[PDB]
Amino acid sequence: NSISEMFGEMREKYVGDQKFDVLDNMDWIFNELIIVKEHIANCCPPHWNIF
Amino acid sequence: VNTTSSIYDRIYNFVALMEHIERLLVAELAEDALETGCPHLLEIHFLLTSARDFQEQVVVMAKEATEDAQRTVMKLFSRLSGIISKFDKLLDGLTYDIVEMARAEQISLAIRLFKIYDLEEREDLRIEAIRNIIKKKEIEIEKSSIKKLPN
Amino acid sequence: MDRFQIGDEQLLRFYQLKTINPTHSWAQDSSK
Repeated sequence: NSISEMFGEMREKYVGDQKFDVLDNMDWIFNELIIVKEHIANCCPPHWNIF
Repeated sequence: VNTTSSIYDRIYNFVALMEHIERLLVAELAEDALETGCPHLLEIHFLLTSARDFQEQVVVMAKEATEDAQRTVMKLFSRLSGIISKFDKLLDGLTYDIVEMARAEQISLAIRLFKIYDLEEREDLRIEAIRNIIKKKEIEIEKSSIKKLPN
Repeated sequence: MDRFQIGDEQLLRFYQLKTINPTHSWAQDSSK
């Protein structure tokens, strides 16, 4: 969740690459955080990024 | 049952050599091939190989001057390729498992096996160190009802 | 060894909620 919240926080590119496109790639990593989250709860119930 | 010698010699020695082999085989990577390939086989093979080396990681903290001096010294060089070549092999396979689970699919069998190792040894580690913190809380329940009786 | 009977399946079977990688036998993580 800090690989999607360090990939997400890493996808800021703090400029913001037009002026505020940090949440474009960051929220894209939030969509990948929902997909990796629900995919990993489909994978692992006890731990490893349930939700 | 107080005669576990030869199992500790062939399993501390085989824990040295075979987890030196499992410093690459159970520490499998490059790149995924289903995340190790198969980190429920691979990274959790380094978990149980680190649970057999939890005799040298967690039951090194249980065998604290039990009967001899080389049970954790001559087996410590058998735990250099034994413990941190299995626990960090499960952490190269675990940081590369969740990092492999940070790989956009990631995947329907890569995060399945890899996350299955990272829930098996994760929650097993949680009840394990919860059994050691409940060995200081079952000892705080027990030995602090004996040493801290107060009598 | 360093399997370690069985890190391939049965020690990944401490949770093993992943059908089907399969890579781990059976079955669950909690039974309380």
